[PDB]
Amino acid sequence: PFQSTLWLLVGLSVHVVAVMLYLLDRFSPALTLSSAMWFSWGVLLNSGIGEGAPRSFSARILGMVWAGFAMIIVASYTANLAA
Amino acid sequence: AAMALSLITFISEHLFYWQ
Repeated sequence: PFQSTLWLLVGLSVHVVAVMLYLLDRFSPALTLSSAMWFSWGVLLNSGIGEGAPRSFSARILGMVWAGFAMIIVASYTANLAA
Repeated sequence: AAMALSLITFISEHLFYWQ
């Protein structure tokens, strides 16, 4: 259901959005960089690896909708095979 | 759009917390 160009673009999205967490974890007015990679990877893959609950509103406000990004992308997937 | 609005919130929280 996907093309070659799709994977290499959604794949690079997780890391470019993961790094935004760390920048928002070292200027708070309790997340390490390694754990941030796990939390970003986990939600899309729907797997309970470690614990990646972040702190501060700004670092969290991205986490509000980041999980929702997993919804639409996966949702369209089942739509294709039906179609 | 959300990540663009994310930065403003952090700045507003940081600036308000400064004073």
